[PDB]
Amino acid sequence: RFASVYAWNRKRISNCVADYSVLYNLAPFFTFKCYGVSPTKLNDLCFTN
Amino acid sequence: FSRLDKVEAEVQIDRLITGRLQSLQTYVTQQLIRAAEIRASANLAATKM
Repeated sequence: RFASVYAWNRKRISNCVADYSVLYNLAPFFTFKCYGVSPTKLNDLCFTN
Repeated sequence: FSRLDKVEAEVQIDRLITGRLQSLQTYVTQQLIRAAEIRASANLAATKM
């Protein structure tokens, strides 16, 4: 179950490897929109937090 | 380049190419003006010699 929009959840993802490709193959989640990075680059970066 | 895609990254680079090339055009103009003032002094030094 998800949060109500005023009670919205927030979780630290840390000290792990993050893969977009395996999610997209899993995904009925048929949308995307990025704002400071290209979608085509998300698998090649690394992130602070 | 480690963050955007070629069809939208190039607008960020194009501003920087402009601004950096503009800064060289400032430097080369300022050097041409100072160099004319040093010449004016070299032709004076040559006249005193």
